[PDB]
Amino acid sequence: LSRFLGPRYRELARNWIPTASMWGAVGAVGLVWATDWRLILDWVPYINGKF
Amino acid sequence: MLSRFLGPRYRELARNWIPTASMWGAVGAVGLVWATDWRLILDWVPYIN
Amino acid sequence: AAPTLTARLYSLLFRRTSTFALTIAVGALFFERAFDQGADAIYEHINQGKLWKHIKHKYENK
Amino acid sequence: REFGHLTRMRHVITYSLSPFEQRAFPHYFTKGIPNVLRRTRACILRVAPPFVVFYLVYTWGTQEFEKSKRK
Amino acid sequence: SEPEHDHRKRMGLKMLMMMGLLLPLVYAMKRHKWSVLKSRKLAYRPPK
Amino acid sequence: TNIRKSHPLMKIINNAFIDLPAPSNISSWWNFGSLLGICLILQILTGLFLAMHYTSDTTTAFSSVTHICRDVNYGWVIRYLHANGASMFFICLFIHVGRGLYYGSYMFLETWNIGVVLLFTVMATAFMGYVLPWGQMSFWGATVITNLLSAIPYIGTDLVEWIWGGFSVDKATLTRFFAFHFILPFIITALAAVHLLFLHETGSNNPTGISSDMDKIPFHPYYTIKDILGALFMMLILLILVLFSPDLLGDPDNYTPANPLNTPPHIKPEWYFLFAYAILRSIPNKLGGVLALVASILILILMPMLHTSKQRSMMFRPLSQCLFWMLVADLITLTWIGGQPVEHPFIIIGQLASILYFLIILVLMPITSIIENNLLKW
Amino acid sequence: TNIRKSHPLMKIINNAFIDLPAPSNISSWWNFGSLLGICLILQILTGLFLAMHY
Amino acid sequence: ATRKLCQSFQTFNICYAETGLLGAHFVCDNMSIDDMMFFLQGQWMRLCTSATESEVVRGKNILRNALVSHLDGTTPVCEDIGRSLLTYGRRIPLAEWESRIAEVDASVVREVCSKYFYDQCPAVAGLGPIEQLPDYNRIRSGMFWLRF
Amino acid sequence: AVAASSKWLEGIRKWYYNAAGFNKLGLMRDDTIYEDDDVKEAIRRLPENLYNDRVFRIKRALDLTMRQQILPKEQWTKYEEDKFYLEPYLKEVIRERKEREEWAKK
Amino acid sequence: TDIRVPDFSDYRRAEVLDSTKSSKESSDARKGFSYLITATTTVGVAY
Ligand code: HEM
Ligand code: HEM
Ligand code: HEM
Ligand SMILES: Cc1cccc(-n2nnn(C)c2=O)c1COc1ccn(-c2ccc(Cl)cc2)n1
Ligand SMILES: Cc1cccc(-n2nnn(C)c2=O)c1COc1ccn(-c2ccc(Cl)cc2)n1
Repeated sequence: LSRFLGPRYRELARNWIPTASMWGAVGAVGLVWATDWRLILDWVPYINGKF
Repeated sequence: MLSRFLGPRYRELARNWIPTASMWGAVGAVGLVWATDWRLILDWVPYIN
Repeated sequence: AAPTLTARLYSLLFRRTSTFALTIAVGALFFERAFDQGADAIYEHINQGKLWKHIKHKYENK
Repeated sequence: REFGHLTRMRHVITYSLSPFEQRAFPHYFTKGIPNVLRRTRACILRVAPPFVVFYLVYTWGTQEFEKSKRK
Repeated sequence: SEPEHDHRKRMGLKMLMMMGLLLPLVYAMKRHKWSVLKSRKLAYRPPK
Repeated sequence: TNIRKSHPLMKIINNAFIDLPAPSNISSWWNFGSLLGICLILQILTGLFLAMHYTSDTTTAFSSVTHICRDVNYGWVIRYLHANGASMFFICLFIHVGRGLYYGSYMFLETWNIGVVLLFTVMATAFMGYVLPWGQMSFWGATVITNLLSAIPYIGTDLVEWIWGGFSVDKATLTRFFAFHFILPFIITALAAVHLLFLHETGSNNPTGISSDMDKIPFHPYYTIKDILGALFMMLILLILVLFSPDLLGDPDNYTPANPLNTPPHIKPEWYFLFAYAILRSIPNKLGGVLALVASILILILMPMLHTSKQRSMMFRPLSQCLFWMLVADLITLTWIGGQPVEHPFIIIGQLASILYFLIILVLMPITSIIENNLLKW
Repeated sequence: TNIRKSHPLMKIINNAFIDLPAPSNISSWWNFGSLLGICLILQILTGLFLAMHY
Repeated sequence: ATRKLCQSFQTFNICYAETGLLGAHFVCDNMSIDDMMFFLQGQWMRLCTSATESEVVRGKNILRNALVSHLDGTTPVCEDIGRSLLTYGRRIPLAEWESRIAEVDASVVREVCSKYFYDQCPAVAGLGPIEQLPDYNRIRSGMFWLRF
Repeated sequence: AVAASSKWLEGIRKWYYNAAGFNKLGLMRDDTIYEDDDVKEAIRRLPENLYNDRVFRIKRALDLTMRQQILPKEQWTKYEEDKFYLEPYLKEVIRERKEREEWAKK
Repeated sequence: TDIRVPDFSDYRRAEVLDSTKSSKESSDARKGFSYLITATTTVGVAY
């Protein structure tokens, strides 16, 4: 349509993106401590996960 | 404590409420006589045995 | 005039907003062996000689 | 949204009769079946022909599965 | 495999004679209330 | 000093059910939303009796179910209420969704979106309960699902290992299928009260789509008596199936106990999952099947955004309702194909009709709403 | 256009727990009513685990 | 008066040769109609039952005062002479009016109010901003009580 | 934009008018429109004789569908007598929205 | 003074069709059973 694109919303998307990424990498690394994702606890070896 | 009850014209509200009241005193005399299948008043009427 | 000229039972029965919910309790009687007719009369008529109380007299008295 | 706050209306009149001044069934089968026959002739040209397209696929779809197992 | 076969065909008779009573008697409570709306008339009288 | 208007409990009941302004021309299709709340309370009461006698153990579970049908008092009438009171839930649910799609009711966006969440949580609860009798259809339906759940490339293979209890099929296998099956119906309940808090902001739609604030009537006595008449007509048809043919809808092969050493002739789900099973087997991949499954229920959220008509309802749109019954006659075709063997004719029909389900909603509907605008001169 | 004051779900939470007028000198004895709601949710979660094995 | 529900209300007792009208009229704003109808109908039903012997004595004093105050000059007396001869066929004196007021008490009032009001269909008229005028089903159900 | 076979697009515009049936309830085309926020502003700007004509036409049609009834075929709204009473008022409300939007992109 | 209530003779009772002389009598010669439609409902809701 023509409601949505212009020089306004995508420069509101300019300072969005860091927000999106740290809303996305929050969802990425935050999912792995709740549901016991053992395939990503390997990648940082400093955290002794299960005993 | 309950002198809400005492008055020369609050007892007006009772003697026409009892001709209504007298009959719901016997809604158990039909209702729970049926409903538990009680042994009480079944052989009183000769139709229901 | 010509239509039903009997008594009116809406100045006592049902009219009460209470009775709308009291005929789960006060209106909950009178009709169990009036419908031990029909139910236990047409079931034991199509099923003639097939149930256990229709044949048990053979193996009742020795 | 309460009753005296919904809209604004002017110049309309309504006449209504009591439930005890009316017979129960005014016109039951002298008016009933010419009213249902009007609503059937309208919405059966939109509803029914999609469902005869399922039928011709069902009758063809079990006439190929039964020749798929024989000669 | 189906020991309740006879007990269910008679219990399915003790409710078919109870829906021949109860169902005409809520349908007539329904047609009583809705007859106010079913008979009403409307008129529009604006200034000429 | 009307106590119906000033009491703290009684105000909420009076505002929601008694004095509520309702449109005057509400038809019979608005009755199936209270029938869903009747079917939900019935499945919760009947299900709590069946939970007092069930044992979750893959050796002793087929025998716990026969114990209620042959030893426990009224156990044959309470069990066959439950298996048939879930077919009634699903027939009321598909009429309810087709109403809101026809009369444009998805324009209540916050009400429609909670509805699509309710359609997932219902379809998942009826899956966890059918595995619990543990027969030859309960085993070979759960291993068809978990194969399509270990194809998700990053979480899929460690997730099916958790639901089976860490093993394949033992005592602690059915303990997790039984626990999620007990809990999710009490979440369907709470999501249905939030569902009606958002409908209260606008009130109801009506078959004409046009707003009706001039012509409101109160809800009581007009729809408190019309809904009661519809709820007793539902319990008539329900108790006909419990007492005259309680095995009409199920399958005989679930009366053979669960044993992998033998194999059933066919794999067949219940009648209300057969449309979603004809779409899994239509895509020859374990990734394009689990994605074409969830796309069939998630496509309902795009319905507010795909509407390109000037009018709200389909009462005055005769070309748009000609395509509404092609969509209903295609979910019938996907229910017949979903219980056939995977043979020559039953796959060319299974994939040419899994395409047409998506071509009607996403493409053919928004283009026909535009041709209608152009013929009405907008 | 405060979303805490106009959203249909969020109004009820805002009226009951956020913007509620409360006396300023409420002491520690008013804490045991929310501790009863803590003790009640704990007995329901723990009790559902114990019912799977009894 | 306490809840400013209306501007005015009045009762009427219109009579004819064979029939009559018995009821009330009130004037209010658009947000007060449903509450005025609730309180009026609840006082009709409190006279079919429950009518006290003190209410009837005041209502009999009010009726005698309305009789003699209406005949205070040659013009009101001449119209009570001219239309009593066309309705009753005679002019009822003021002694025959008072000996009929002396007989009435609470049992007669309860019996005569139940005969005319109890469980009957009213006629209703409304004009103006009247969207809160209640439905006729909810009106007709106000013509009983929930206890007696 | 046809000029020779404009006979054909006039028959299809009439046919869709009568296949639709808002005229059988005695409605006009601008009665049946879905009210979003633009349409709710165009209704507020109507002259009062046009607003009162629309509220009664809608109330008579909600009442006709409560009883599954149709008006007789003498009170059906004709094709060449439907007045587009709302389309001049609505084209100006949309044009004032597309101007406050091109100004926020500056 | 120009409006009149329209006639309801397609919805009248069997007898009040003629509006001459049923003033107060025949308010129960009109009437003794469809009030009792809800009475036998009580006995039908009953068991
Ligand atoms: C457990 C499941 C559900 C329950 C208990 C439920 C309950 C209800 C109730 C009681 C109503 C009001 C009565 C009515 O209009 O019929 C209603 C309306 C509605 N429901 Fe549901 N519902 C459920 C699932 C769904 C689903 C799956 C959808 C759609 C995807 C949905 C969408 C709607 C809509 C749009 C309305 C308003 C329709 C209108 O007023 O026109 N609901 N619901
Ligand atoms: C809300 C909707 C519900 C649906 C759709 C549903 C569905 C089902 C289904 C289809 C079965 C299989 C029955 C069979 O094939 O014999 C089943 C079984 C079972 N369900 Fe439900 N159920 C619901 C709610 C509940 C609730 C709330 C509980 C527990 C409180 C429950 C407990 C059980 C139990 C114990 C079984 C045992 C196996 C059996 O008796 O067959 N269900 N459920
Ligand atoms: C709400 C407050 C509750 C209280 C005060 C309470 C109290 C108790 C007590 C005193 C016992 C005996 C403990 C013992 O073994 O010495 C017990 C046992 C038990 N309770 Fe609860 N309970 C509550 C809620 C629940 C709930 C909600 C459930 C189930 C969903 C539940 C299920 C059980 C079970 C299965 C047992 C037997 C297991 C055992 O003896 O440890 N309880 N409860
Ligand atoms: C709460 C709410 C909000 C918004 C709309 C509507 N609603 N739904 N349909 N219509 C026309 C509406 O106005 C509702 C009412 O929801 C329903 C549906 C059935 N019942 C019900 C029936 C009988 C009895 Cl005894 C009790 C309740 N309540
Ligand atoms: C394959 C097979 C064979 C035998 C029985 C059963 N089954 N399992 N439960 N019930 C009632 C059955 O009929 C099945 C499962 O069939 C399907 C198809 C799609 N789903 C599904 C869709 C959404 C969600 Cl969220 C969960 C599951 N299930």
